[PDB]
Parts: sequence; C-alpha cells; structure tokens
Amino acid sequence: RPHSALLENMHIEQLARRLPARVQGYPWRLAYSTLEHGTSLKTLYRKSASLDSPVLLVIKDMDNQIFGAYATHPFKFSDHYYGTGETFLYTFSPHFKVFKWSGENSYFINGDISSLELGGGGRFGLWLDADLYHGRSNSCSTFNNDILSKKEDFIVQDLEVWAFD
Repeated sequence: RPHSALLENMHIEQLARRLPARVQGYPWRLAYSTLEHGTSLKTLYRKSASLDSPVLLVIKDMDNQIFGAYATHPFKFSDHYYGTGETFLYTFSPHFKVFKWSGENSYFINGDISSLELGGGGRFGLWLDADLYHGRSNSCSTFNNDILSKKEDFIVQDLEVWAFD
C-alpha cells in the first residue's frame, strides 16, 4: 500500500474502493508531487508525459481539506476537452463524496497553457492556475458536483498525481 503526504490511510482506502475496475488492485505510483517536484502546471504536464495509465489527482488546500479527481487520461496540454466517462470528482469535506459523470456533457478534462480544469458547461468543477496556486471549484454539469472546497475559491497547499502503471 502507498503512503501519501496528503492522504491518510483511511482516505486511501475509501478512495481505492471507488476506483473503476480498470485499476482495481493496481499499485499506486506517485508521478507528480508539489513536495518533490517544481510547483508548476508545466512540471505537472512534463511529469505526466510518460504515463500510460489513468491518474488520481489529490489536492490539499490551505484549509487542509482534501479533494480532487480520478481522470481517465494523464493530464496533458490540449486545445479541446478530453477524458471519458470513468472520470469523476471527489471531496472529503465535509465528508467523503464522489461525483460521477452525469451524462450531460463530456467536458471532462482540459489542459490549457495557463490552467488545468475538469468539468464544463462557464463553470469548472475544478480549476488550477499555472502555478498550481490559485484554484476554484464550482458545481458543473459534467459531474453535478458540490463545491469540492470550503468556498468556491481556494489555495493549493500541496498536490499529488498518482498513476497505476
């Protein structure tokens, strides 16, 4: 079993039970960490470039709340949305909750030069700036999610991207 600087053992177990069958039982491998690597979206893209695997995004904001996404595709720069229906958002605040694909649109993942976002329909379920510093979470139609953080706007304390290959 893995050790995360952000997820306690109980959180890892709750998340692992919600992963799709595609990666059930697969060991977790830490591909990008703001604690270990340069803190920037560019570094995240570069550390994701060799991944042959769906990925698990783990964010801890400056209020110590934990939330993120399971994405069917490694995070990459794009000029249109990508990802498919197994992508979901999750949060642990106030309690562990998963927001699966609603079927309403397929705006799962978009990697801009200056931001990474999941969800669409002008709200993003999850948005991170180019420094992985400012973030935002809104209810969006892709996932019909709750605001993943306390309020809409948050600050990343640290984040991790795990892979299964």
